[PDB]
Amino acid sequence: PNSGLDESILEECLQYLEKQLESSQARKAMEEFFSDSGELVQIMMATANENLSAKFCNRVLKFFTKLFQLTEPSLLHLCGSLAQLACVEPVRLQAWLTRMTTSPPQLDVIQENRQLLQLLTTYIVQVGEGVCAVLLGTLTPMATEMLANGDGTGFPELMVVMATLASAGQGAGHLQLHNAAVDWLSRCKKYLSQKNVVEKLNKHVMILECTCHIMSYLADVTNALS
Repeated sequence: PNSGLDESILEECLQYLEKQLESSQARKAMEEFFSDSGELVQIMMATANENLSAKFCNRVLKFFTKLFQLTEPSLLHLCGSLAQLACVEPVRLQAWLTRMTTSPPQLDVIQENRQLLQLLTTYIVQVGEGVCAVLLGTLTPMATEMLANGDGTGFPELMVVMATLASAGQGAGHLQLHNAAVDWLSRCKKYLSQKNVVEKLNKHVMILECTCHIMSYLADVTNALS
């Protein structure tokens, strides 16, 4: 934001480039340029800057949603171009994930951005399974840390992305994430077995809901196994 740039300028350029994505003749050269030197992952990386409002991230996520909706030869190449997400450094990916996963104190904009990110994760899952595996591995420790130290804000909506990511391919992701639940639910038990929590019942509710979600994921894995 210190480069003399107003958010409206970026909003305008994303609208223009989405509009030219709509047309076939323009999206042709769009794909040629992004396969030659461009990178759509840079636009997603730009949203990791905490100095910018959530509206820019909202527009960026809507841009991914729109291009993937238009996808469903240039579109297939664009879908395959996103496979470079694994090549990103762990720090940048972790920062980008924490930017959206963190519960805001723009709460509606944050919820819309989370829904758009879920839709984008669903659409991504020609990308391949390596990106999904890397994302699951990068998100599991963070979710565990958030459920342990924090009050579990956003945990009920966090499992939706993780289960869909584990659903990629033949289901290898459930081989790991479910194991995490094997601890996570127990941790929620450590949150609900206290006398104070029991007396209050007669963040504890959030812990119980997270435990219920983890158990539902485990049951979903078991049903597939049986």
